[PDB]
Amino acid sequence: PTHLSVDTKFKTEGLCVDIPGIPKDMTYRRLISMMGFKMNYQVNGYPNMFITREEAIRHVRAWIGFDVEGCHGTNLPLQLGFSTGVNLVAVPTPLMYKGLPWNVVRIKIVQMLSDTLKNLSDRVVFVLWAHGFELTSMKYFVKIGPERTCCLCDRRATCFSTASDTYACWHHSIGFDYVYNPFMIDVQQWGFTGNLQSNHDLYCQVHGNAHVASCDAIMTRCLAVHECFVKRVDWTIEYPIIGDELKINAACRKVQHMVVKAALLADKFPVLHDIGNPKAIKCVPQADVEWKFYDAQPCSDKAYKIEELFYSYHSDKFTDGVCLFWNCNVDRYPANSIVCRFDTRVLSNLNLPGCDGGSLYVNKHAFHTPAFDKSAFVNLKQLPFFYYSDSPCESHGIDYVPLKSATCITRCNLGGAVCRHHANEYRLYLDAYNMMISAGFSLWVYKQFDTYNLWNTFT
Ligand SMILES: CS(=O)(=O)N1CCC(O)CC1
Ligand SMILES: [Zn+2]
Ligand SMILES: [Zn+2]
Ligand SMILES: [Zn+2]
Repeated sequence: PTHLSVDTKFKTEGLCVDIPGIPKDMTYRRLISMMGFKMNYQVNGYPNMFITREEAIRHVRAWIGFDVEGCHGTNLPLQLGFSTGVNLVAVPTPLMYKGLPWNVVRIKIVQMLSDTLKNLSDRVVFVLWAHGFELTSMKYFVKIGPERTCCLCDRRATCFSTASDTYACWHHSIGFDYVYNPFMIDVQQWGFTGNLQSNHDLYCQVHGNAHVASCDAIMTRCLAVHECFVKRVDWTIEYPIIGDELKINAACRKVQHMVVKAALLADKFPVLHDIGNPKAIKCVPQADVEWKFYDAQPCSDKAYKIEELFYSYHSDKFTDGVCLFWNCNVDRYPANSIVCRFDTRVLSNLNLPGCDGGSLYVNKHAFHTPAFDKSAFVNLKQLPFFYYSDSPCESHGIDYVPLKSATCITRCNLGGAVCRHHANEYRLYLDAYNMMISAGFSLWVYKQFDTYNLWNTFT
């Protein structure tokens, strides 16, 4: 049990308006054959064009919503819509392009998929709400065969060129005309009542319906993300390293220890309420403070209501000391808080578009995150950058230009001149901090927080 058997039954009711007379009894084997593809009894890594829900979840970075609408089918032009917002018109002779033959349309499809996916995944998974025309249009831009490698590198082949008779990955496919060995999943097979729009709109008010193929492609991928990452959550699935994952996670741990340690020194809170990950560890283990933990898993649907986290009867007095919400998404933070909140609007290879304004954050694990909302932070202010250190001024063991900065809160800077060690540590921390902010994380703190209160910790 690893791939989707070609002998699995495929429900054809969704296909019968575009394909009247379609047999009710149908397998993936017969559907693939009907789509114009011959699998030739091949044992070469590509057993089925269609994949399971579990395989699709493991390859969520490859998801591209795909829909085809009849503009007027060998006689009529087709509108091809992709969840990237692209609409192409193919003639058989929200970016909307005018009607062109398939030989040029297929060049555009390969360029669009390669640019969207080269930094995300080794493949493409066409996410469908299958009605017929999308499946029958695939022979015009898709080639299949044994699993292959790129002509210029070791990555698996995702494109084919008829001009050169060669294969390429998404990074080396310039000028390629066919999508090679794509994968696909029909959401309609999962068991839904009603059309695409009525199922999508139950969970999402951000994607409308301009009545074009890309709107359906977007709604389709959105509904699939809702089903696989919002109402169903699997934090055990591991995802490959495709970017700055390790550095971002290391920066997050450095910034957390820095900010919390300084808040405790500047305001001397007697108690800290750590609300979030049930597996959390004390980020400042040497601090004097009474550390109390409260379990809350990452919310994937809507942000937690502060009334449910704190009320309904713990120190009980969350108003005492300070509250630490490190990636714990709540509707409205209390005034006495230290907050790290992921901004879902951020553009990155780790952050994929999500459901209802939310985003799918994929860094080792997949975490659907509720929409970033500026009103959650009305009792707080933006945490300003600062570096604090009470370690001894000692080099030990990288060329130098003397550091001058009002935000290097150290004994050496208090005494007029930043030592080499604290300058090296300051620039390293500034790099980690910038990495974290640029990755989408935003930092917020109680209004009375003032770094001027840190200088008297040097007496
Ligand atoms: C995606 S998020 O909300 O920023 N968050 C951080 C990573 C994980 O440990 C919990 C969820
Ligand atoms: Zn390559
Ligand atoms: Zn949506
Ligand atoms: Zn120093």
